Amino acid sequence: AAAIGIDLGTTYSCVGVFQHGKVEIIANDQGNRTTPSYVAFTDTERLIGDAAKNQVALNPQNTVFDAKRLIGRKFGDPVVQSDMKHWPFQVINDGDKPKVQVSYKGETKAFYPEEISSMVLTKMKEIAEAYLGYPVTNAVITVPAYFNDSQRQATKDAGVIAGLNVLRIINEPTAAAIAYGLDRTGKGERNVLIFDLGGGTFDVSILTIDDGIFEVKATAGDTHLGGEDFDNRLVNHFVEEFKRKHKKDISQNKRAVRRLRTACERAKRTLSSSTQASLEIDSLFEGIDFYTSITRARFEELCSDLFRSTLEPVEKALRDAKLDKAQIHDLVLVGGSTRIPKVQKLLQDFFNGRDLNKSINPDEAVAYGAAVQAAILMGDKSENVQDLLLLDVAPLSLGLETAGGVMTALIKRNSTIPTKQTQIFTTYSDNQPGVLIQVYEGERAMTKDNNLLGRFELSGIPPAPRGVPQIEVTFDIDANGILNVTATDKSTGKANKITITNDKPTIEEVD
Amino acid sequence: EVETFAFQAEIAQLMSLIINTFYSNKEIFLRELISNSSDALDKIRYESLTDPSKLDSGKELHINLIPNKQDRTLTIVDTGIGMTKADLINNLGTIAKSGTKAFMEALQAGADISMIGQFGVGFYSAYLVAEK
Amino acid sequence: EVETFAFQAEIAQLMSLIINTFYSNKEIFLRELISNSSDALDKIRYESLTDPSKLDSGKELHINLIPNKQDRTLTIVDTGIGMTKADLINNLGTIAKSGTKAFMEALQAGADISMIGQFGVGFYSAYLVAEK
Ligand SMILES: Nc1ncnc2c1ncn2[C@@H]1O[C@H](COP(=O)(O)OP(=O)(O)O)[C@@H](O)[C@H]1O
Repeated sequence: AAAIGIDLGTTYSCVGVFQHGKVEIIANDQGNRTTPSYVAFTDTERLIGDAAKNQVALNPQNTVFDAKRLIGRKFGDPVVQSDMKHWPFQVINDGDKPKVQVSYKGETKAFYPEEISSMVLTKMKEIAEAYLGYPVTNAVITVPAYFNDSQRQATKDAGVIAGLNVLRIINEPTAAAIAYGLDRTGKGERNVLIFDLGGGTFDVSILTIDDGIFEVKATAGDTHLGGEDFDNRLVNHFVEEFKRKHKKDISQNKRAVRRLRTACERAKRTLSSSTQASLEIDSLFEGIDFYTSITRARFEELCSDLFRSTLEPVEKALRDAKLDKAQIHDLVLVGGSTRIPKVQKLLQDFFNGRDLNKSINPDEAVAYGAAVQAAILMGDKSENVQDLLLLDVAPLSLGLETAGGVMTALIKRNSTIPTKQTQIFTTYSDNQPGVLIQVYEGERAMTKDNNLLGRFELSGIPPAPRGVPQIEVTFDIDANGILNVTATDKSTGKANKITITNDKPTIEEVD
Repeated sequence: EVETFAFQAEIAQLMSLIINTFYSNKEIFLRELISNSSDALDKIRYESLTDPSKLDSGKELHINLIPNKQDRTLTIVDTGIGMTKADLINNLGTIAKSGTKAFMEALQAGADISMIGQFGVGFYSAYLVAEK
Repeated sequence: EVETFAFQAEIAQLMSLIINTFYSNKEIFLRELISNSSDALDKIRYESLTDPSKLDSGKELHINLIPNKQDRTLTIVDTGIGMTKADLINNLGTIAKSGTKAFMEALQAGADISMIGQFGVGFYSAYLVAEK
C-alpha cells in the first residue's frame, strides 16, 4: 500500500497512488476519479464531493467551496474581498483570518477555509483508502506555483487536520511534468510549457528540467479564467433564450439558473468529444420544460474571446522566461477545460502545429505527479535502482576485438548493471579513415574463443599515424543486460554503434 | 508534598553523558529549548483548528526569553500546550527509552550531541550548562 | 551459588560513561590490564621482603596473556597478591568510590579516557572492548 498524492483545486480535486511503475487514479463513491472541492453543510451532516455539488442549488447558502482562494489569506486581503462578494455563504473577519459561516446541524458556526479543505482532503483520503484497501497517511498535496508561504503552510495544515502526514507541498506544474515523465532523466536541458486551464483559474508556467532537477522560469495567468466562465457564457445563451422563448425571467431564480448551469456543464463536456450537445430540463422554471441545444461552433462563438485570451498569459510567460516559441520543447496540458478542441487548436497552432502532451487526462495529471512524488518521498525507492544493480550483473566480461585478435574488456564480469564504461583506442595501423569494432562476450583472451555479439564500423576518423586518433569506445549496458556498444572519435564528434540482444637450497649449505 | 521519581535508565545515562562528556557546542542548549517550545505551540495551534477552545486560556502563541543574571537564571516561556502532572512524570512527555537508546547507539557510533533533538530527547541537553 | 552485591553508584556511573563514549584509542585496554597486573606482582614482591612465606604458594612473578578466539575472550593472568573476597566485592579492591568521581570531574574538564589509570580505576576501561 503506497503513498498518495492529492490534487486540491478550487472546483475539483483528484487522488492517485503510485505503485508498480504507474499511478492508479482512484474513483470516488460514484466512479468519478475527479470530484468537486465542495462541502455541503446541512442540518443532518456535511456532504463532500459530488454529493455537495449536486445540491448547491438547494443549499448554496450553506455550501462552501473554492476554499483555496481564502486559504492562507488575511481577511482584509483584496482577494478575499473580491471573492466574498461572489459567495452565497458569509465570510467573517475573525482575527483577520476569514471564516465561513454556514449552518451545520442547526448552528451557524464559522469554519476556517483550512478545515474546509481538510474536509475535502479527508474525503479524498477515504476514497484512496477504500480503493487500496489500506489506511493512508503518507501524502503529497499540490498547490499553485504562485502560492506564498502562508498558503503552503495552510495547505499542510489542512492535511494534518485530515490526518495526513504531509510529506510535501509541491507545485501543480511540477506535478504535471512528473506525470508526463519529463523528470525520468535523459530529457534534461528542456523547456516545458504548462498550460493550466481549470475551473476558476488559468495559469501558465515555464519549467526547465535538467535530468530530474527542476527550475521554474516564469509564471503568468488569469485568476478568473477557467471552465466556470465558459459555463457562464453557455448559461447566458440558455438563460436569455429561455426568457425570450417563454417570456419568463429565469435569470432571477437562482435554482433554475443553477439547474441550467449544471446542464451547461454536462453539455459542454459532451460537446468536447462531440460536435453537438443538448439541454433537456423538466419543469426548469415556473413549471416550464426547457428543451434546447448548443452546437460546438456556437459554443466556440460564445466563448471565442475566452479561448483566445488564454494565449495572452502564454505570451507573457514566454516574455518573462525570455523565450521564443522555438525554445519550448514540451507542450503540456493541465486542466479539464483544455479538453475543449478550441483550446488544443489554439495552443497547438500558436506553437506551430507541435503536438500537445495529452497522454494523461488533464485533470488527473497533477494528482498523478503528486502520487509519484509521494511514493519517492515516503522512502526513496521507485522501481529502482539498487535492486537492479545488485540483482543484475554482467555474467561474463564484455569487450571488443582489437588488433592481434584479442579481447579488451570494458565491463568486468559480475559488475553491476546498468553501467557505462569506457576506454581509449586508436586505429591500429597508420592513416586509416575509420575502425572496425567487434563486440564480444566471455572470459577468453582470444576473440576466436569468445561469443561474438555483433560488429560495427566507426567512420569519421582523420587519418593519422597509428596511435594518434583518439577513439572512445563505450560499453553501455542496461539493467536487463542489453548492451549498446558505441564508439566516437573525439577529434571530429562522429560516432556509430551495435545493439546486442539479451540472453535472459644454497642458504642451507657451506663453502 | 513533593513526589520523587527515578529517571528511566536510558535517560539517567543520557544526562550523565551530557554533563560529563566534554561537548564544546554548548549553544545547542538554547537552540533545543526554543525548538521544543515551538513544537508545543504547534500542538495547540493544530488542535485549535478543530477545537478552538484550546486557545480560550490565552490566544497568544509565542516564546519568551528572560535572563536574570543576579539569580544565574534564564526563563524560557512556552505558551504552547504544556504538560499535565502525568506527562512531567512520564519523561516530560517523550518516548525516552526508544529515542535515547537509539541516540546512545548513535553516540557510540560517533554522533555529536547536536543530534540529540533528532531522537526526540532534545530537552535533556538543558544540562549542558544547567546546574539545575 | 551466585551472590549479588551491586555497584557503588559513582563507579557504575563511570562505567556507563566509558561504555557510551566514542573513544578510539582502545589500546589503553591492555595497557591498564597489564599495569594492574604488575601492581599486584609488586605488592607480593614487597610482602616477601618481610615475610617470604607468601611466595610458597608460587614464587614466580609474571603475566600470562592468552587470547581465546574460540571463546571470544582474553585471559590475563598474574601471579601476584590476589584479592580477598572483601576486596573483590568492595568495588574491586581499589578506592573506586573516590577515584571514579575524581576522574569524572577531570572528564568534565576535558580529560581523556586514557587518563583513567591515573585515578586508580584503570580496569574499568575493559568495557571499551568487553561486554562482560
Ligand atoms: N471535456 C471537457 N470540456 C470542457 N470542460 C471540462 C471538460 N472536462 C472537465 N472540464 C472542466 O474542468 C474543470 C476541472 O478543473 P481542475 O483543473 O480539475 O480543477 P481546478 O481548476 O480546481 O484545479 C471543471 O470546471 C470542469 O467543468
